[PDB]
Parts: sequence; structure tokens; C-alpha cells
Amino acid sequence: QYSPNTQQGRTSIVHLFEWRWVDIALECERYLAPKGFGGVQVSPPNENVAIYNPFRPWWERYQPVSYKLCTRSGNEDEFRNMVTRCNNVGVRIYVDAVINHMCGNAVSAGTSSTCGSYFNPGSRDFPAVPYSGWDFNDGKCKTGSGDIENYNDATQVRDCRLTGLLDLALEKDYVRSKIAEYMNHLIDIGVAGFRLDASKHMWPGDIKAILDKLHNLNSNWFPAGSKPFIYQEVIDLGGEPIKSSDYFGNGRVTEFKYGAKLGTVIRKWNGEKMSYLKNWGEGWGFVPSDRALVFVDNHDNQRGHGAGGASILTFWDARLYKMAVGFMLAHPYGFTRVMSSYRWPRQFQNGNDVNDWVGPPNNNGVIKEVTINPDTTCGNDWVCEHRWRQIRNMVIFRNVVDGQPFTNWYDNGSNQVAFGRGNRGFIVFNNDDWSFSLTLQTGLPAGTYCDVISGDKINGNCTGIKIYVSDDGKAHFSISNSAEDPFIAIHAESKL
Ligand SMILES: O=C(/C=C/c1ccc(O)c(O)c1)N[C@@H](Cc1ccc(O)cc1)C(=O)NCCCOc1c(-c2ccc(O)c(O)c2)oc2cc(O)cc(O)c2c1=O
Ligand SMILES: *[C@@H]1O[C@H](CO)[C@@H](O)[C@H](O)[C@H]1NC(C)=O
Ligand SMILES: [Ca+2]
Ligand SMILES: [Cl-]
Repeated sequence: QYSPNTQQGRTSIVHLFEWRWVDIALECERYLAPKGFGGVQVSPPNENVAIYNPFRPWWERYQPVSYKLCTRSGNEDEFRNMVTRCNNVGVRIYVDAVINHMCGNAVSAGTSSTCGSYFNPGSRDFPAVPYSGWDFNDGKCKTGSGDIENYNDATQVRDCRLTGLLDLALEKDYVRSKIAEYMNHLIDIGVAGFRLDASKHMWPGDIKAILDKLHNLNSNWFPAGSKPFIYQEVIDLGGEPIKSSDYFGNGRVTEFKYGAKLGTVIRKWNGEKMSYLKNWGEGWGFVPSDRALVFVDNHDNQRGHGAGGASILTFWDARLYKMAVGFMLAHPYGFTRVMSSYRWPRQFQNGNDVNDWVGPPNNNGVIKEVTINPDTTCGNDWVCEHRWRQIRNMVIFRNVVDGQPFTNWYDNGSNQVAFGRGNRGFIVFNNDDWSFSLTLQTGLPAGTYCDVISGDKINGNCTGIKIYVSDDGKAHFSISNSAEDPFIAIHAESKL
């Protein structure tokens, strides 16, 4: 459950948040395969509540109505077509599995669902599964409200309703079996693994019992005996009894401390600075690298009041964001996920975004296609961070340097830092308010290297900055604090 099942030499996944299946299939073929991406995290592919007040928010997809593969992203045939096409070009699909709960307990009964299935939250009836009142934790939860009230009580966090979401009785074999039926449908279609949503709200042993029912990956594409990659969304910032280490026997865990601390460092909050990153990793209190799924932002916390609050860097902070993503992609800790977002009309009032609910770009609720512009950016309000040169080229950097040790660290005691990855790559950052002009030991063979942040190696030439490495491994780097991107990265495949 710990290995991503990507092709060898592909080292990241991208979250194509709220993309339609047909667009992901095209993206696999036209971009993700040639540019070296390992795979895609898809939005929940199972039927959810259609919420009209407010209008079709992104978070309606975290309120299941059934396990039918029928959503605003597409139907089952479209989902299978995407998985097949992506696997055929060596790009994997990871499903966001929403298995702790069904929908909010106060949602009105009827057929306001993405496939038109009937459901009745008040009577606990989800006949398209089917689930009934016997399948929820109403009787087990001990709180006065029936909801989670106190995170210092690890029992209620698991047995009670997360903000009113009907909480499935995951101890029951019937419920475990319905969830496994859904997940095995997906595995047998060709999915490579799963994000387990809301894992802090599930007992480690109930997750384990579900995972014990799962198939090995589809043997038309994967070697015999391949296990699905499992990454559990456990929000653990310290200071609560539940620790993400309780989940290590099941799979990897999301390390939310990663982006929270990287954001505070790059924003220079509370006296933090990039020179402190020399011991980045477990020395900062993080989970072991081989259990970490890391990221700068995710779909919830890029809206500013998730895990990390206001420290989280996002595409709205483009210059600092590219630097944070670049640091992450260069550094060996963890398995990396890149976010790919849509734009929305962010409107802060008293420090909070009143439009944080807005769903993906749409015409009357129908998600818009992803259009590709001639400069390789996207239209229709899709941000496509994964197509930004500075991010895509760092996804490639991470592939090129895979397995190489962290070495040749330099810092100026402030915010000018650099490090290498064995003899295969080197990266230099200037986050101080002055210039960074210095000769550094790079660990690389002598030659001329293209900076892949300011440009590309194309037709045996560099389109941006060129770096000259001497016989001693040293090279001169100059980065003004006014540069478009105040970091430079070079690697073995950017050498002329
Ligand atoms: O803001 C949201 C949704 C956020 C959200 C959705 C999926 C996630 O994986 C996630 O991490 C956050 N939802 C809105 C509106 C809402 C939706 C449903 C509901 O029952 C109540 C309200 C909201 O304001 N939610 C309250 C704050 C966010 O509280 C939620 C968390 C959450 C946040 C921080 C934590 O430390 C934690 O343990 C859980 O996880 C969810 C998981 C879900 O599967 C579905 C949810 O509705 C939620 C969810 O509401
Ligand atoms: C590189 O650029 C130079 C100058 O534009 C050009 O003469 C040369 O043909 C290009 N390609 C190679 C492989 O040198
Ligand atoms: Ca639960
Ligand atoms: Cl996540």
C-alpha cells in the first residue's frame, strides 16, 4: 500500500481538481505522459448530493448518495474510458474515496443527486447502495448533539458525525463489504490507488479491515500481486490525541505539517527563514518520508481556513508558490502531489473568503471543458499550475534526480539557500530582500546547463539563464531579489 505504482522514473501525482473524465483522458495523452507525470488524483467519482443553495459548491462531492460512478465529471463509461486511456500511456489514476460518511443529516430527502438516485437522510435510507439506519453510528456516538464536539476525545472523533455528516458504521462487515465492492469495482476498472478521505474520522482497524477485502491491481496493466497505493487524509498538526502514526499499517498519510511549515518559512512568519530548511523532514516533526504524501496546498486548504490556515501558499501567491513547489519537488522527502486548480471570485471579508464554496467553472451547473491555449496554459478559468513551466520542469527535475542523496547544502544564515541531489541536479533559492551572487559547489559534471525555471533546453540551446559548471563542480549563480522567479534549477537532462 506504500508504493504509488507509477512507472519507474515518474515521481509525482497531480490533483486535477473537479476536472471532467474526458478532459483528464485527453490530458493524460497530450501532456501528462510526455511531460513525465506519474498519475492523477481525481475528484470523488461516486454519486453525490446536488446542492443548489449555494449553487453547486465543490464540497457537494464529499456528500455521497451512492456508489454509482455518475457525477458532474462524467458517467461510468466515461470514467472507464479515462482510466483505460491514461493507463495505456503509463499515467495512473488515484480515486478520492469518500467512505467515512454519506451526506449531511439535514439534507432534504428526494432525488437531488448527480445520478437521480433517491435518498432520505432523515430516515437513514440510501436505497441505491443500499444502506439503512442499521448502517450508521447513531447508537454508538455518545455526544449530546450526535456530532463531533471535542477533538480531545478520540472516540467521538471516529464514532460521531463530522459536522453533521451521517457516519457509517465501519465496524460492520456489511458496511465494510459495500465499501469494498465500490473500491474493487474501481480497482478492476484499472485504478492504481486511493486517497482515503477523512481518515482521522475512521478507526485504523476499520480501515485495515476494508483494505483486507481489496483486490490486487488489474493484471492487464500491473504486475501480479500489486497492491493499491493508499494515502490516508489524516489532518494531524499536533496537539490532539489522534496521531497519523496510528495509520501507518494501512498506507501512507497526508503530511499537512509540510505545507503549513513550508508556507510559514517562505512567508518568513515568526522569524522563520529558509536557512532553517537544512534539516527539513523528520527533524521538523514530520512522519517518516516513506509514509508521507506531501504537497504545498490541497483543495480544502487553498481556500485559507483548512489545515495551516493563512500560512498555506496557493496559485494566488504565484511567485512564492512556484518557489515552494520547487523546493518540495527538489527535496527528497515524501511522495509529491502537485495541485491543479480553478479560479473563483475570492472575496475576503473580515479575513475570510465568502466565495470559498464556489464550484468549478460551469455553464448552468455543467462543468466547462479545459481548453488549451497556444502558449500551453489553460482557458475557461482553469489555472493549470501543472502546466506552468516552473512547476512542470520541477516535476521533471524530481524524475531526473530520483534516488540521489540530499547534498551540497549552502545557506547565508538568512533566506539564500542551495542544495544538490547527488550528481544529477542542483537548485538555488533567493528569498531575501537583496541579491544572491555567489559561486557554489554544485556536485555536477562540468558543462553548460539550462536553468529550467527561467527557460528550457530546446534544440540544443537554452531559452533562459545558462549556468556554467567548472571542472571542480563550482558554478556562479546570480539571482536578483527582483527576478520573475528568484530560484534557479539545473539537472543532468538540462545539460547542453
Ligand atoms: O468546507 C467544507 C468541506 C471541506 C472539506 C471537504 C473534503 C475534505 O477532504 C476536507 O478536508 C475538507 N464544507 C463546508 C460546508 C459544510 C458541508 C457539510 C457539512 O456537513 C457541514 C458544512 C463547511 O463549512 N464545513 C465545515 C468545515 C470543514 O469541515 C469539514 C472537514 C474537516 C475539516 C478539518 C478537519 O480537521 C477535519 O477533520 C475535517 O472535512 C470534511 C470531509 C468531507 O468528506 C466532507 C465535508 O463536508 C467535510 C467538512 O465539512
Ligand atoms: C543554438 O543557437 C545558436 C544561436 O542562435 C544557433 O546558431 C545554433 O544553431 C543553435 N543550435 C545548436 C544545436 O547549436
Ligand atoms: Ca466515522
Ligand atoms: Cl488531501
